[PDB]
Amino acid sequence: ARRPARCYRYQKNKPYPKSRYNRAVPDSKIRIYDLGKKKATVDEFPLCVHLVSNELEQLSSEALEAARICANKYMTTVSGRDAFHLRVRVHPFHVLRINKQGMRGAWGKPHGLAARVDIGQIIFSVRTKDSNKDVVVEGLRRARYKFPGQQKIILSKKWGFTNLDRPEYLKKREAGEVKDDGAFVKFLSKKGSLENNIREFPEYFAAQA
Amino acid sequence: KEIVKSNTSSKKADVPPPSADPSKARKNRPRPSG
Amino acid sequence: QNPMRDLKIEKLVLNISVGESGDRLTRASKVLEQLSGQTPVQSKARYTVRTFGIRRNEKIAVHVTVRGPKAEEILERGLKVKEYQLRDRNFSATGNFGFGIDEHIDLGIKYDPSIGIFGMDFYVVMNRPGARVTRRKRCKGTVGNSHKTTKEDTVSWFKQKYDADVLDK
Amino acid sequence: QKDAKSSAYSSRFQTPFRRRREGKTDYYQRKRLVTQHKAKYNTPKYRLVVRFTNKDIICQIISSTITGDVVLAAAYSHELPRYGITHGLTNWAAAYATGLLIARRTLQKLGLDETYKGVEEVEGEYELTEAVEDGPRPFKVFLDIGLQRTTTGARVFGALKGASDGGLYVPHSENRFPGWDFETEEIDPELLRSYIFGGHVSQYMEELADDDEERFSELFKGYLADDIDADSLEDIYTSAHEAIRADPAFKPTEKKFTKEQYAAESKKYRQTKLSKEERAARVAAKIAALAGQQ
Amino acid sequence: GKSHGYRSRTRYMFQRDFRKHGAVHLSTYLKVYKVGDIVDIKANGSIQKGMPHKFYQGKTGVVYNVTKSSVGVIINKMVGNRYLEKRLNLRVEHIKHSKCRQEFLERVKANAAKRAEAKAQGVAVQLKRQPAQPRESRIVSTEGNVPQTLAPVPYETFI
RNA sequence: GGUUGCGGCCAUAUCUACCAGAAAGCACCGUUUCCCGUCCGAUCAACUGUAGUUAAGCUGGUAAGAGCCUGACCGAGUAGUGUAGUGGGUGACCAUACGCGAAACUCAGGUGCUGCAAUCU
RNA sequence: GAGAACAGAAAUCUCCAGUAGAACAAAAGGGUAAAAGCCCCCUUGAUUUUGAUUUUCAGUGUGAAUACAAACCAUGAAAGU
RNA sequence: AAGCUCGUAUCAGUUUUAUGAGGUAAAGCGAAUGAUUAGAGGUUCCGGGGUCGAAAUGACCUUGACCUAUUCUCAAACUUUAAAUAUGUAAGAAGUCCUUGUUACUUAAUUGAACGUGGACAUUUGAAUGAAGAGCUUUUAGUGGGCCAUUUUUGGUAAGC
Ligand SMILES: NC[C@H]1O[C@H](O[C@H]2[C@H](O[C@@H]3O[C@H](CO)[C@@H](O)[C@H](N)[C@H]3O)[C@@H](O)[C@H](N)C[C@@H]2N)[C@H](N)[C@@H](O)[C@@H]1O
Ligand SMILES: [Mg+2]
Ligand SMILES: [Mg+2]
Ligand SMILES: [Mg+2]
Ligand SMILES: [Mg+2]
Ligand SMILES: [Mg+2]
Ligand SMILES: [Mg+2]
Ligand SMILES: [Mg+2]
Ligand SMILES: [Mg+2]
Ligand SMILES: [Mg+2]
Ligand SMILES: [Mg+2]
Ligand SMILES: [Mg+2]
Ligand SMILES: [Mg+2]
Ligand SMILES: [Mg+2]
Ligand SMILES: [Mg+2]
Ligand SMILES: [Mg+2]
Ligand SMILES: [Mg+2]
Ligand SMILES: [Mg+2]
Ligand SMILES: [Mg+2]
Ligand SMILES: [Mg+2]
Ligand SMILES: [Mg+2]
Ligand SMILES: [Mg+2]
Ligand SMILES: [Mg+2]
Ligand SMILES: [Mg+2]
Ligand SMILES: [Mg+2]
Ligand SMILES: [Mg+2]
Ligand SMILES: [Mg+2]
Ligand SMILES: [Mg+2]
Ligand SMILES: [Mg+2]
Ligand SMILES: [Mg+2]
Ligand SMILES: [Mg+2]
Ligand SMILES: [Mg+2]
Ligand SMILES: [Mg+2]
Ligand SMILES: [Mg+2]
Repeated sequence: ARRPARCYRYQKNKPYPKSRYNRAVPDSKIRIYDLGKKKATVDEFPLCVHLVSNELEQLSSEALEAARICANKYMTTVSGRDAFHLRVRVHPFHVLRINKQGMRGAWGKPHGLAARVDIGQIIFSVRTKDSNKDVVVEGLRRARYKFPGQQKIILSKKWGFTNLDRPEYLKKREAGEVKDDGAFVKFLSKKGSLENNIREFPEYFAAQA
Repeated sequence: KEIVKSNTSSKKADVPPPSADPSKARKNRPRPSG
Repeated sequence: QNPMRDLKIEKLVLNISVGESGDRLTRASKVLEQLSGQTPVQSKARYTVRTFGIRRNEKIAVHVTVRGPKAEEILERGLKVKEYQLRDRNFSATGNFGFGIDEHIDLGIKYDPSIGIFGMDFYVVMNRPGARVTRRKRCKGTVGNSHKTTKEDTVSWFKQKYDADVLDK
Repeated sequence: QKDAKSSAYSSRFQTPFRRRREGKTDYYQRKRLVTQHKAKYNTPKYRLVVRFTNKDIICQIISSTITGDVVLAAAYSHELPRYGITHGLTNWAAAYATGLLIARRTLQKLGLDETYKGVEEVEGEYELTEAVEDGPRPFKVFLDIGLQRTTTGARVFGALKGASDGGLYVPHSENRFPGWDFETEEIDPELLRSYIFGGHVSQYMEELADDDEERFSELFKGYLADDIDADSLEDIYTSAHEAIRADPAFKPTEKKFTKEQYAAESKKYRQTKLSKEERAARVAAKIAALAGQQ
Repeated sequence: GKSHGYRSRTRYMFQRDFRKHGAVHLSTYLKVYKVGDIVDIKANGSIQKGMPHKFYQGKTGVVYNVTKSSVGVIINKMVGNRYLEKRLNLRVEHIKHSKCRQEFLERVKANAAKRAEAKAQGVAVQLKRQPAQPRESRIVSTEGNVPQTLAPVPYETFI
C-alpha cells in the first residue's frame, strides 16, 4: 500500500490522535528523536542551527524518519559520531485514514501518522562547535530533499539548545548561575528558598563574583 | 454477644486488591533449610 | 519544655487473625474475652482469595482494644514472653510499636484443651496528653511537630521503663 | 516531611469555608436553620444557640443577615452567681437556669414577658407554651445544637427545657430528656424534675461523702468551704428561678479600665511585622554567613 | 441515533467554576425577592431541583410569583416570528438580582435630586446623558517633552 | 488591641518549617454515682473547676519558602478575530485597509478583611 | 508510607498523610466531603385531589420534569426535609 | 385580499451607556487528565541477572521500578486562563417621592406582603439614529425536488462529490 504523500500533505482535519476513542493505530516510522552526542555538556556545543518550516502542512512519520537518517548519516560520516547533537523537534501525533460497495459509510481506518507543522515551526535542530557549521548546514540541506514543501535553514543566535543568545549565556556562565543538569542546565533563581539556593549554586554564592 | 466491626470501604466487588499478584515475592524470602 | 507531654499508651489492641469462620473463630474469640475481660469484636474478610480458603464477608478474625492500667498489665505479660527483647524494626515511624507471641498460655491462662492454643498480635500505640485534639468532634486539630510521638522517642521510652532491649541496628 | 505537598497540589486545592476549617460551623445544618420561607420575606428565623465550653455555658438568641449574624439577647452561666448558683456552672441544672434566664430576658425586652408566664411550677412535665387566644402568639425560637451530639439526656436539652418552661416557644420532643425509657416509650417526669434542680448531683454528694470522704473532699471542696449542704441543692436552684424570673434584665460587668486602656496594653505584645526594606536587609544579611565560608 | 435530552450539551454550561464547588454560601439564601424584580438566571449544577432548562441560562427576566424555596420568573422566548411568554419556576440558587436596574434606580434618585437643587435655584436641568463628544482643542507643550522620532525596524531572525 | 459564642465574604484566610504568646478566654486536663454510648468512659454521655499545663490546640511572627491574591507601556497592540479589495501566491498560504483585541512569560506588590453580642492588666 | 505471632504479593490490628485521585445499579457527562459516599435507627412523600409551569412543540399529543395550593403521613431535638 | 381601531402614537434585522450569560479561536503542559523525546540526582532490606566472596540478607557490578528536580513535542470527544463576532436584560407618567386605607395571607408584633385614597414633581417627558405611521382581525392562493458564491465546516485521495 502506502498511497503517495501528496494525499495527506495539507492540514484538512481536526487533530485525530491516538486516543481512548481511536485505538488500533500503527506505530510511528520515526522513533529516535535525539542522535549524536546526546549527553554532551551544554558548553560542548555552542553553535545551533535549525531546519525551519516555511509552510503549513503535515509531514509524514515516514519522511521524518527518512530525513532524520539522512541528516545523521552525513553528520557522522563527515564530522564524526560525536561532533553534533541532532534533535528532531516534531512528533507525528496525527492519524491519517484511508477509506480503502460505494461511498456508503466511508469513515476510514487509520493509515499512518504525520506531524502537524506550522509556518516557522522548527523541525530539526543540531548543536555543535562553531568549527562544524558548514557540515551541519549540509546535513540539514541534504535532509530538506526528504521533506515536502519549503523549509529554510537558520543559524540561530542562541547558545546550544538552551536559549539566551550566546553573550547573555556567557554572562551567566562566568557568573555561577549555570548548573549542569543531564544534557541540559538549570539557572539560578532569585525566587526560591535562600537556603537550598546557595547549596544548589555554590559557585555563584559563594564566593560571589 | 456477637459484635462485628464496621468496614468503611466503598468497594463492593469480590476481587483481589490492586496489590495482589504473584510478582514481587523473592527467591529466598524465608529459606528454611534443615 | 518537658512538663506534661510525658508519654503513655493510647491503647493496646490484641489481635488473633484466625483465617476461617466457625468453631475456631468463636474459640479464639473466647481467649480475648477471657483475657481482656471485655467482649471482643470480629472482622470480616475484605475479599475472597481461594488460596487462603476465605470468602468475602466471612468472619476471619477477632481482636480487642484495651486502654488504661489494664492494658499496661497485659503488655507487661507479653514483654515477659519475649523476655523484654524487641527489635529495631518493631516500631512505627509514628511512635507506635508491637510484637507477637504464639500459644497464648505463656501469660496466665492455664490451658483448656477444648478451648485450644492460639497466638496473637500485640500492637500498642503511644500518644501524649492532648490526643483528643485530633479525636474530638468540635475543633478537630493536628498535633504539633513537637509533641507528635516519634520512633526515636518511644524506643528510648521503651528502654527507660520495662528495663528492656532494642535489637539489631 | 516526605509528604511534601507539590506546587500543583496546593494550586488546585479548594479551601473549605473558614468556619469549616476551624471546625466550628456546620453549614449543612446552618442552611436548614436560617433559610426563611421566601413568601415570608424578611421575617427572621430566630435560633436558640446553646454552646458548652469547659467552664461556661453560652446561650444566644440569634438571627442572620448577609453582612453578619445578629444576636437579640444573650445569657451566660457565669451570670448565675448573681441569681445564687456559685457552683456547678457546667452541669444540667446550670443549663436549665441559663435557659430560663435567656427565655425571660429576651421576651422581657420584647414586651411579651408579662403575657406568657411560662411554667413557674416545674414538675418536669412535657409541654410547649401555647398561644394565648385573642392575644399575641408566643415568641418562637428554634434550638441550635451546633456540633453537639444528639443523645438522650444531653446538657443542651437542659437549656431547651429551661427556655421552653421560660415561656418561649421552642418546639421539641421528650425522648432526649433524661427519664425517657425506650422500652417504656414514655417520659417519667420525676427523674426529669430531679435533673432540673440537680438531683443527680446531690445524690452523688451523699453517696460520695458517705463512701469516700477524701474523694468527696476533692470534687465538692467548694461546697465544704461554702457550708452548702448536699440536700440543700434543690433550694439553691428553686430560689434562683425566683430571682431570675424576678429580675431577668442583663447587667453588664463593672469594666475595670476601658477599651482604650486595654488596647494600649492587652496586645502591645503583638509582634509588629517588618517593612519590605527591612526585609531586603535580612536577605542581604542572611547572605553573609553562608556566603561566608563558601 | 440522534440524542437531544433535557440537559443535552450542558457539560461545560452546568460545570461549577474552577475551585468554587461544594456548598452554596448563605448569601444566596438570604436574598429576598419581590414580584416585579429583575433577576439573572444562572443555573447552579450542585442544586438539581428547581433547575432552569439550558435555554434560559444567561437570560434575565421578571419574577411574577414568590413561593417557599423558589420564585416564578417571566421570560420572553422567541419561537417563530414572534415572542412567547414563558413562566419559570426556579430555586433561589439559580437566581440573582439584576445589577442593571440597580444603576437605573440610583440614577433616578440622582436625577430627582439634581432637578430639585436646580428648581430650588431655578436653573437648567439636562438629565439625559449625552454620548461621548468628539474632543476639544488642546495645546500640548514641548517643555520636558521633545518629540523623539521613530523609525521602522529591519527584519531580524530571533530563532 | 487580645479572647470567645454566632457569623459574612470563603487561601491576601491554605501548605511546610521554626520561633513567640503578659491578662482574660479557650483548651488540654481531674472524675465515673447519675442520664447516655462504646470491643475499649479514646470518641459520645454525665460530674467537679477541684488536683495540674501552655506541651499541644489556638493566636501572632519568621521564610531571596510551596500555593494563593493584586498590579504593570512585562511580554503585546503579539496570538486569535468582525469588516474590504477583479490584493500577492501554482498552491500552501501571505501582506495591506477600517476595528476588536488574548493567554503563557517577565517584573513589582501583598499574605485574611469584616458584622452582631459578651469578656479581658 | 511505617509498623504487629503463624502471615506469604495478597487474611487481620494500629498510626501518619491523603481535594476526592473513591463510591453514588447502568452509558457518558455534570454533581457531592461533619455528604449526595460508608454503617446504623425509624419509616412508606413510590400516598390523596385537581389545576399551573419547563423540554420536544403546531407552543397538539406523549414521556419526563419543576414550584405551589388542599389533605393525610414520615423523620428529627428541632429549623426543616 | 378585505378591512377594523386609532394616531405622534408607539415602533426598529442599528449604535451608545449600564449590567448579565458563553467555554469556541488563541493560549497551556518545569498546572490536573491523557499522550510524548532525552539525559541527571536520589532512593530499593522492602525486582532480574553480579564475572570475586562456598557462606547469604554482605560490601562492590549492571538493569528494572519508584521518588525529585529538569528537557523535546501534542489533544474534536483535555484543561487553569480566555477573546473576536454573535447573545439576555435595562435607559421612567404603566415613573418617582410623601401621607396613610384595605386583608381570612404572614409576623412574637401594626411586622410585611399585596391593592388602594389624598398630596408633590411634566422645559431637556431622563442616551443616539431613524420612523415615510402604530396597533389589530378575518380569510384564502402558491410552495413544501431547490441550487450557487464568500467565510466557518463534516465524510472522502479527491470530484462540476
Ligand atoms: N498563524 C498565522 C495566522 O496569520 C493570519 O493573521 C494575520 C491577520 O490575518 C487576518 O485574519 C483575520 C481572520 O478572519 C482577518 O482579519 C483576515 N481574514 C486576515 O487578513 C492579518 O490581518 C494581520 N495583519 C497579520 C496577522 N498575522 C491569519 N488570519 C490566521 O488565520 C493565520 O492562521
Ligand atoms: Mg475532512
Ligand atoms: Mg523540500
Ligand atoms: Mg462497607
Ligand atoms: Mg506522592
Ligand atoms: Mg515546584
Ligand atoms: Mg446534624
Ligand atoms: Mg416529633
Ligand atoms: Mg449525538
Ligand atoms: Mg461558567
Ligand atoms: Mg467565568
Ligand atoms: Mg429529583
Ligand atoms: Mg460508669
Ligand atoms: Mg475521660
Ligand atoms: Mg463529653
Ligand atoms: Mg509555647
Ligand atoms: Mg512567596
Ligand atoms: Mg478575503
Ligand atoms: Mg491591525
Ligand atoms: Mg498566612
Ligand atoms: Mg504491609
Ligand atoms: Mg489523619
Ligand atoms: Mg448524613
Ligand atoms: Mg417530581
Ligand atoms: Mg487550541
Ligand atoms: Mg494558558
Ligand atoms: Mg513546563
Ligand atoms: Mg541511576
Ligand atoms: Mg544494587
Ligand atoms: Mg485574567
Ligand atoms: Mg490573570
Ligand atoms: Mg399549505
Ligand atoms: Mg415536490
Ligand atoms: Mg454545476
